Formats: sequence, structure tokens, C-alpha cells
Amino acid sequence: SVDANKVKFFFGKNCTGESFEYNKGETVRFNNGDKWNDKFMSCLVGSNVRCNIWEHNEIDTPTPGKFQELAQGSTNNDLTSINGLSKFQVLPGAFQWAVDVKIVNKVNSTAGSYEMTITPYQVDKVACKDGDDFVQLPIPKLTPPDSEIVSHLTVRQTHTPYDYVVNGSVYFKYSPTTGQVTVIKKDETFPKNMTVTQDDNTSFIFNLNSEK
Ligand SMILES: [Ca+2]
Ligand SMILES: [Ca+2]
Ligand SMILES: [Ca+2]
Repeated sequence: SVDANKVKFFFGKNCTGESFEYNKGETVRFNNGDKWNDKFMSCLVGSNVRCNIWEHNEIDTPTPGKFQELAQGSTNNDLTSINGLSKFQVLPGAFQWAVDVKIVNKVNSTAGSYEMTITPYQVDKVACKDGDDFVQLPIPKLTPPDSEIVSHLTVRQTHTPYDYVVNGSVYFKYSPTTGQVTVIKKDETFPKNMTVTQDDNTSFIFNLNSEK
């Protein structure tokens, strides 16, 4: 059986062919240059976890790709309507949606010595050091989705001089229309020394262009 707290995916309708298992609060990419990215046919999604699948994380481009929000507490004997899912997100009942975040040096030619800490509206604050892989920032029940969640971004060198590099605020927003996340940043809250580019749908890459 499927656990109410985990998910599982099989390469054959009615659970046949091959088997796979995924814990809550994880993200994977299953693709090999557009062919066997699918690797699914029957899956089960526990009554206290959700799945979110995204073709090629389309950025509201002039072609909508393929996307499905596997309803928390359901079984899918076939999803071939949405063969398009080169990215997979598996999230607990505690977390409504989650966002890929990463840090890149555009001035500090050292890495690891630069540590960024982000904390959205009373969430589990997350700190990552420039050189680790993409961090995941889960967000709890955020209803209505089109609301703007207040968030705080602060980045500080872990090595002398270790002053606050920048300290400011940011705003995140969600859209269930295509499971898109969008970030709103203004000179009144966000600094002019870091910027964040939308590398993909639900994927944000912060680059530091001024140590001040
Ligand atoms: Ca594909
Ligand atoms: Ca989109
Ligand atoms: Ca299929």
C-alpha cells in the first residue's frame, strides 16, 4: 500500500512494469534529452502529501507545456494525458507549495565564505552557503494563492570582514493557473546589490553583483 505520509510511482498502468518510491518534501528531475523523461504510468499519493509535476518548468512562455497537481489523497492508474513532467516535486500536507532557490557569486570569487539566509512569513528559516546545490524553500497553506507573502532576505559573509552584505525584504506570490511562483522585489525593500533571475518556473537564482 501507499503510506498516507509518502508517495510511489510505477512504470505500468494498474501498478506494473517497474517500481519507485519517494519521501515527502523532495524534488527530482527525470529526463535524458526529451524521450524517457516520463518513466511513469501508475502512481499513488497519500492522504497527507501532494505531488506537483512540471514538463520543462515553463515561465508563462508563448506555449503552455504540461502540468498536474496530484490531489492530496488519490490514486492515478494512468496520467499519460500529461506525459510531460521532466521535473517532479513531492510535498507534505504541512507544505502547500515549495520553491527552488540558489545563490551564485558574481563578485565574491571565493565561494562557501558567503552565506545567505531567507525567511518567509514565520516559516522554518533556511541558510545555504554559495557552492551547495539548489535549496528548497517550502511554504505552508497560503490561501488565496494570489496573495503576496511577506519575506526577509539577509546575506552575511562567514569570514572577516563579516558585516551584513545586504539586509532587506522580498515578496513571493503563487498562481494555481499554471502552478507558477513569481517574486516581487522593489528598491523600497530589496537591495540594488543582489538580483534574482527567474531561471525556470518555481526556480530563482540570486546573483551578488556588489559586495557593499
Ligand atoms: Ca519533456
Ligand atoms: Ca507557467
Ligand atoms: Ca506514460
